[PDB]
Formats: sequence, structure tokens, C-alpha cells
Amino acid sequence: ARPVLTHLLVALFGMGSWAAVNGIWVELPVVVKELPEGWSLPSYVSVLVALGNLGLLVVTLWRRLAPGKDEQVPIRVVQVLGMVGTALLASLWHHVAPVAGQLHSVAFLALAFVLALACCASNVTFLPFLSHLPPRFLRSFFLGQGLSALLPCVLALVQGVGRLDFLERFPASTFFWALTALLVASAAAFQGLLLLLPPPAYQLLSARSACLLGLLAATNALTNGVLPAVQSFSCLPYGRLAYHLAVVLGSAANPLACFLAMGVLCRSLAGLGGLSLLGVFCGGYLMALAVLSPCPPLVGTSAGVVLVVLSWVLCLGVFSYVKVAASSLLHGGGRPALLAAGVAIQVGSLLGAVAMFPPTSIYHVFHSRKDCADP
Ligand SMILES: Cc1cc2nc3c(=O)[nH]c(=O)nc-3n(C[C@H](O)[C@H](O)[C@H](O)CO)c2cc1C
Ligand SMILES: Cc1cc2nc3c(=O)[nH]c(=O)nc-3n(C[C@H](O)[C@H](O)[C@H](O)CO)c2cc1C
Repeated sequence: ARPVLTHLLVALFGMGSWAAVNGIWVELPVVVKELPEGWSLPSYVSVLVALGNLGLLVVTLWRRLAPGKDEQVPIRVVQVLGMVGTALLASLWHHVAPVAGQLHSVAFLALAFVLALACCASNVTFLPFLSHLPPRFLRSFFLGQGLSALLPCVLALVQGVGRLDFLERFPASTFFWALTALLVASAAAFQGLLLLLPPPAYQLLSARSACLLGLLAATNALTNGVLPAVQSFSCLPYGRLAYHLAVVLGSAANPLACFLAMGVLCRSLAGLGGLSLLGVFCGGYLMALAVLSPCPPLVGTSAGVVLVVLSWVLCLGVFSYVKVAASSLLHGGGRPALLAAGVAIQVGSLLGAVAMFPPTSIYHVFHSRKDCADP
């Protein structure tokens, strides 16, 4: 009866989805300076988030053994897991211990693994719950899910991450406590959304429903496995302004794509194929730039900064739009159709991360750049 309030509440509910991982990733530079691992930490966090897909195996087993039980119990378990994990991370992130003879960060990595589990279960737990609503709220859900990534980047901007050795404006404790506040707000918004709602076969093997799952898997394998790995190697040779602009504008291109989808939405499979193609084009240009990390073409000229920022903006916006559109097309099916859309996203992301591990952590194909020097 009150559509704007429902839009706001579903937006906040969706915002509290992937905030912990998207905050850890942006905070990595402040933490790296103290931990004994060094700059090998982004390859540990990646493997942890890839292994976190065991939350699906637990959600499925609980949905099997308890067949007709309630549907809001996994949502609340995931929310409490996230809140308590972020509090414990804010409290005990700097404890090291000798494992295998080497000093290692056990508390940081264990809590990152728990948060990855919660965030991976959040998909197959939160997304199918929107079958109780008209399809115009999937777009608000995804807009909030994009704000989930946009807000920590602004927080790291205010903190002063990446200023080059200056001392930030506040330590990592304040950052993780702000993340805890975000997660509590999301839990309260979902509790209100529960008060707002009234008291209570041939498709899976079709070609039209496989053409959408393949698109979801491929676009998510690109956006969630490869770009987080080649980001710095692509953007760093062009300075500190290029890197900051690329990061912030790529993070802000998701909510704007979801707003544009709120405006007009595509519904033909061929249009989504074309959009995915023009996104893969830029996604491949970025990696072709990252392979030549020492000296890419057009370095030190104002053309390269623009040509490397616009690629990130275009890629992330196009893929977010295709995700929103394909998910809204599969909503006609039910909770079963929506459940299929989360599993595909997660399988694609897992395949992307597993495929990106060997070029990055085994053979070292990309070569880093020494600061204040032009090789
Ligand atoms: C290392 C890493 C792995 C991620 N994996 C996923 C993922 O599997 N699925 C997902 O929806 N988002 C994942 N994200 C976040 C994804 O970009 C997220 O949808 C947007 O950040 C906010 O929606 C990941 C983010 C990072 C930094
Ligand atoms: C795997 C890896 C990731 C890196 N990530 C960043 C980064 O995110 N931001 C950055 O400024 N430098 C990054 N660097 C470069 C790092 O800052 C560089 O080694 C030091 O500046 C050299 O003193 C990275 C280097 C490596 C090897």
C-alpha cells in the first residue's frame, strides 16, 4: 500500500548483503602494512572467498533435512553471522601465531573465511525471498546490492587509503565498526520489511532458461574472478589519480546501472547478448593492458588515463545492467526460478576465481611496478 517505503526497505535489505567482503578488499592496504604476510594477502582473501561457497551446501542440506520449516531462519542466521564476524574482526584483527613454523595472521583469515561463508549463502538465501513481491522490487534489491560496494569505497576515500608513507585519519577499528553499523541497519530494515508484508517443471531444461543462466555465469565469472585480480596491475602504471578514479567510478557504476534499469529495461535475449559482447570487449582490453604492466601503451599521457578509466566504467556498468535484466526475466518462474539464478551466479564466480588462481599465484604472469620509477 506504501510502495516507496517498501522500495527503501528492500534496498537496505539488499545493501546489507556483500558489505563485509567489499570492505575488507578496500581496506587491504591499511592492514597489509602490519601483517606478517605482506602483499601476498590479496591472493589469500581470494582463495578464502572462493572456498566460502560451502554455505550453499549447508543451506541445501538444511532445506532437505528440515523440509517444511520456516524460510526466515537462514536469513537471520546469515545476518547474525555477519554482524558478529565484523565485530570480532574489528576487535582482534592484529593477532599473529606461528603456524607451520612461520608467523601467520590466524584471526584475520579465520574471520574472513566466516564472513565469506555468510556472504556466499546470502545469495541463495536473500534473492529467492523476493518472490513474495512484484518484479519492480528486484531492481531496488540490486540497487541496494550495488550501494553495498559503493559506500565502503567512499569510506576509504574519507579515511585516506592510498595516499603516497602517510598516516590515515583513523585506524581499521573504526572502519570495521562502521561496517558493523551498516549490517545492523540492514538487519533492522529486513525486520521492518517482514512487518510490511501481509500475514501468510518444463522450464529448467528449456533453451530460453539456459541462455540466461549461461549469461549470468559468464558475466559473473568475469566481474568477480578476473577484474579484482588485474585491477592494480592495469591501473597503477598511470599514477595515483588514475587508480583512485578507476576504483571509485567502477564502484559507482553499479547503482547508476540499476537506476537506468529502473528507467528502461531490455527484454530480448539478443540485446543482452550484444551488451555482454560489448562488455567482454572492454574486459579483454583491460587484461591486455595488465599483461604489459611494466610499460603499457600511451603511458604518461592524458589519453591513457581516460582510456583506462572509461574501460572500467563501461565494463562494470554493462555487466550490472545485464545481471539486473536477466534476473528480472527469470522472476516469472517463482522461488524455484530465482533459486536457479543465485546458484548460477555463485558457480560462475567460483569458476572465475579458480581459473584466475594459476596465472596469479603459481606462475606470476603479471609483473608489479616499483613506485616513483619508470622502467
Ligand atoms: C574477491 C571478491 C569476490 C567476490 N565474489 C562475489 C561473488 O561470488 N558473488 C557476488 O555476487 N559478488 C562477489 N563479490 C562482490 C561483487 O563484486 C558484488 O556483487 C558487488 O561488489 C556488490 O554487489 C566479490 C567481491 C570480491 C572483492
Ligand atoms: C599482488 C600485489 C598487489 C598490489 N596491490 C597494490 C594495491 O592495491 N595498491 C597499491 O598501491 N599497490 C599495490 N601493489 C604494489 C605495492 O604497493 C608495491 O610493491 C610497493 O609500492 C613497493 O614498495 C601491489 C603489489 C602486488 C605484488
